[PDB]
Amino acid sequence: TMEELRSLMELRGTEAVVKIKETYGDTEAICRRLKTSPVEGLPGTAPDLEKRKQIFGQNFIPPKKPKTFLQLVWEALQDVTLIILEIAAIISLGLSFYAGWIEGAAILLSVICVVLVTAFNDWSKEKQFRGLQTVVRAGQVVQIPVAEIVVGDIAQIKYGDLLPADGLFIQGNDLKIDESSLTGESDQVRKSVDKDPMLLSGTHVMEGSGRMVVTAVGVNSQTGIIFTLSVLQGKLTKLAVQIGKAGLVMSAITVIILVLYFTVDTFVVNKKPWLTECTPVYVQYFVKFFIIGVTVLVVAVPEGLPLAVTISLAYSVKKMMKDNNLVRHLDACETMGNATAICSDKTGTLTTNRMTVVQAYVGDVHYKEIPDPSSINAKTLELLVNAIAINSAYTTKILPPEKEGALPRQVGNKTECGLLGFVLDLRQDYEPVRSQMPEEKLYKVYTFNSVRKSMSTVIKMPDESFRMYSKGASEIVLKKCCKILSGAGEARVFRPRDRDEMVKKVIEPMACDGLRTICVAYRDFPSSPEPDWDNENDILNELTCICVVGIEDPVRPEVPEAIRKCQRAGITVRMVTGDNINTARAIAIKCGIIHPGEDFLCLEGKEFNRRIRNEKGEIEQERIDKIWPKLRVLARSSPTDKHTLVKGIIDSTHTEQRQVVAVTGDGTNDGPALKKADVGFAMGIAGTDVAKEASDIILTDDNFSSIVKAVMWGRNVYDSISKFLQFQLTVNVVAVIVAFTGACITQDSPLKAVQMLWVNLIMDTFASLALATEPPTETLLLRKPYGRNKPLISRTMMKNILGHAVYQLTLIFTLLFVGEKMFQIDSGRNAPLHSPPSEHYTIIFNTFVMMQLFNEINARKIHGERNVFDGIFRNPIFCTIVLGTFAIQIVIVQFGGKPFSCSPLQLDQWMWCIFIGLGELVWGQVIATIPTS
Ligand SMILES: Nc1ncnc2c1ncn2[C@@H]1O[C@H](COP(=O)(O)OP(=O)(O)NP(=O)(O)O)[C@@H](O)[C@H]1O
Ligand SMILES: [Ca+2]
Ligand SMILES: [Mg+2]
Repeated sequence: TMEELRSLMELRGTEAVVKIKETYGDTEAICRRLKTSPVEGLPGTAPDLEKRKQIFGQNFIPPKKPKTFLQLVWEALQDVTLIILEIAAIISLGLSFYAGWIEGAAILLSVICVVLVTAFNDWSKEKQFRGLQTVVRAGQVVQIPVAEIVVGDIAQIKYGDLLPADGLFIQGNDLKIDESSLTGESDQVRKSVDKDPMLLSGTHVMEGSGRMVVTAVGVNSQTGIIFTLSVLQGKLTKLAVQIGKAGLVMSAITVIILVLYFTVDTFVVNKKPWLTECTPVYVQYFVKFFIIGVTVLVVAVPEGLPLAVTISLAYSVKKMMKDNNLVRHLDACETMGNATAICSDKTGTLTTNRMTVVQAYVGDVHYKEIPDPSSINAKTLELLVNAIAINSAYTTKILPPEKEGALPRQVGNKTECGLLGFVLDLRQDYEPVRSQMPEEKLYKVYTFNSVRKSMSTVIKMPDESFRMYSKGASEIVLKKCCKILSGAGEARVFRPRDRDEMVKKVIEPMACDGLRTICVAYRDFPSSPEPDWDNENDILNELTCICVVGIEDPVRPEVPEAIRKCQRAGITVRMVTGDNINTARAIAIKCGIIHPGEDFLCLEGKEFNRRIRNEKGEIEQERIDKIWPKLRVLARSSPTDKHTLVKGIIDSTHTEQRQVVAVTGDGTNDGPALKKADVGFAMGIAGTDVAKEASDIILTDDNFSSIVKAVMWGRNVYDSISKFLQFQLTVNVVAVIVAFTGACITQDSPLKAVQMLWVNLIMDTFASLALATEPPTETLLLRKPYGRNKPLISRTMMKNILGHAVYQLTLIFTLLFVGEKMFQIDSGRNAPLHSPPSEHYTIIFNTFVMMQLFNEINARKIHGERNVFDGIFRNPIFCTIVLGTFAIQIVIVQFGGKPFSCSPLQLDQWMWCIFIGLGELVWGQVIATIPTS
């Protein structure tokens, strides 16, 4: 019974419609089973619906968890670089047992630090995105959070509302719903009691409005049937595989050279006969060679790059959440860095959406300020307030602020609220006028819509008389009026010459001042000759204009600076609005989108469609290629005309560089365009669920300036990866060269296995955390957007890599060769197998570590910036990582002995190594001078 009725709604056809007429009557026939408050409202008692809904079931129930922590660690364990590292560790541990174990431990100490942290991110972010994600419940004032939905509710459906649950249609006007989410057909189904009262969860309402109780709301319906049953990343992966291949080749060459050298020396040259008892010692040498190659591989493989990308993305998202940006698609964090065009709507985003009356043309006299009630003649003020109050639709009201004496809140549409505010400013009150006729004697109402741009109201209160007010848009209604009420209640004939003269004199200044012109009129019908209200053309004419009002929405305080920043950073801003061309241009001038004197083009939607379409109804992109390069303002735009623009920009090949666009579209009809744009923002506070569902990033404060932040952070992400590539790529060069030289000369590979693994831990794992959490700077907004074919390794990065590599190689080789004479500390070269560690090689290892540590500090400036120490303390992880590494290096060198192949060093050598380390900063300052070109 609780789910039996669902079978009916499964029919989806005329069979379902005839089923209710067979035995189920209507909705009211079976609603008797429960209370359901048919024509009344729920009292709101706490234990109310326990009796009706004996078993309580909510669709709010989510899945338990997509993954657990153990599963997340297992998932993160499967990466190519990590597979190579694990194989190398297994081989090292296997060969050692035949302190040889410690080397393997080092590798594992990397792998864990790579997986766990990553898993933690995938455990936290996945939670937060789940955490982020007033209801359709209707009554007297009943508005409750969206997360319960129960059977028997009275849902009021408006245009653009997303249906939260299935139901049956009671009453309404022209409800058209898109059911492509469940049927796959994008045709607008028209819902009615007689033909198709079925409503489905997840469908989007396109047109009309109405009411709904319930068909069967729950997961047992078709909703639960399904439930129960990156360019940057690719380039980084390609770079990683290239580096891995190069490292493998170098390791193979080094191993071959060492093995061949030893074999030629021991057998061919010395003529030593091979003896079986020497077989054990021999293989020891071989093992000591083989592990070296493995270590080189572990050095060359860039295991820290995926970690750096993950950390940068996660940190950027978590800090963007502070800047009023909710990120639903992670990749959209990066793409917004390369945005080169921003298409935005006027109302809401650029304007505060609070409309107040500033200018009026009452009594045939223009007033730039709201006039005193004494100045306006009698019998005109009363007519004006009556007309405004009656046309205010009786739902809009100026509610008292009640919050520290703030501005009064506006509930309904902004134009009627502005007119009501004008009435209040005239020291008149509309409440008694509304109470006199609270829809009691309201004869006929012409509902406002975007086509007519007006609304008419018929009052039969006068004795056997009809009065129609019919406020308009000052361009449709104004030309229809045939008389004008001016002076002391004098009605004079309005002629077309007077029409054009008053237009030019009065209407144009408001439009050029950024205001929107609204006309108020009224007309009286004789006694009762005929109710010829069937035709609208012959009834909406012969009006008498009372006054003309200019309504303005103030521009946001911070959007001019944001637009200036956007235009400075190479991003062009275009505005799409439904206002007339004059007001749109005047507002865009104040916003700074279009400069006063330029060749920018602003045209209406009608001529847009006419010009971009060559003969016949087809639309050609070749025509669109001419309009979009210099189209700044679009006025009287249709809901679809934005989409036609966005596509025209994205699929354009005439421009040498490709275009990445961001559309700040909010609204139900903005669904297609929002999906076409590379990054689609949606307004948060006033955004319908339809627009927010298909959005990439959500702006909580619905402000344009926050979009600028979405630029900066995005670019920051790129830079972070770049600087990591500046550090790792030099170290794995120098070491790979040094060891290779140690293969050709001294046959020793100066840096042992454990020391090279310590360097690997320094440069791969810890460096990702160190250089992947850099806070962003505003200077990132001072460069042109980066192309999508730009090389990952810029020219300055390679210059720095080569200069620092040259310095490091020179110092290391000079030390390795002449340190016996320089430090008078004896020679460590050509040391025999199983020999005590020498101080000469410990000096080399310590100097190498110190130079890498200072290269980490001086490698934070990719763009040739001289002041390296700029903003170090703004990052609290970099300093602690560097200092901890320094302390660990000290304790390893001093206390660590045979296992790490390091001997205690006196203070003099330590100070000289630190001075050589400071030499790295000196050399960086020197190399900053040399021009790149
Ligand atoms: N309550 C109203 N009664 C009569 N005319 C109205 C009313 N509200 C607005 N208008 C006029 O009719 C038009 C309807 O368009 P509307 O979508 O309300 O605003 P817009 O500014 O044109 N477009 P947009 O910027 O997207 O909000 C307005 O531009 C006014 O000229
Ligand atoms: Ca490595
Ligand atoms: Mg519109």
